[PDB]
This record gives sequence, structure tokens and C-alpha cells, in this order.
Amino acid sequence: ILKLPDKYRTVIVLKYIDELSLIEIGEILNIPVGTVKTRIHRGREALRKQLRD
DNA sequence: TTGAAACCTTT
DNA sequence: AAAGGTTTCAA
Repeated sequence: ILKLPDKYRTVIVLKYIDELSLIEIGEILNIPVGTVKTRIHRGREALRKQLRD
């Protein structure tokens, strides 16, 4: 329902839709898991704020 | 305001 | 215990 930065949205699409794990999102995107956590947290809070149109 | 490990909580 | 979320830090 919302288009934000490209970084935020990628990981929410990845983990929620195909139930992509965090190590999965990482090892496949070749990026640290902590980073997956931060991208997911901020994709969420950005949806929250911009779910109120 | 990014990337990332530490650090709590949920499963 | 391991995955999932959060708070915090340095660049």
C-alpha cells in the first residue's frame, strides 16, 4: 500500500511475502542479518506513518 | 540518518 | 536455543 525508499521496502516484501528468513534475506542479498533487522524495522515504521493518507 | 552489533522478546 | 524485533553507535 506504500512506496517508500527502495531499501526499506525490499526487505518487507522479501520476509513477509515469501516468508524469507533473516539469514535468507541476508545470505541471498549478501548482507548482514543485523542490517536485515534494521531495514525491516524501518520499513515497518515508515509504513505505519504513511498508512495514514 | 544509515549500517550494524548488542540486546531483549517471541517462537 | 535460535529467530525475530528493538535500542543504540559510529560513520
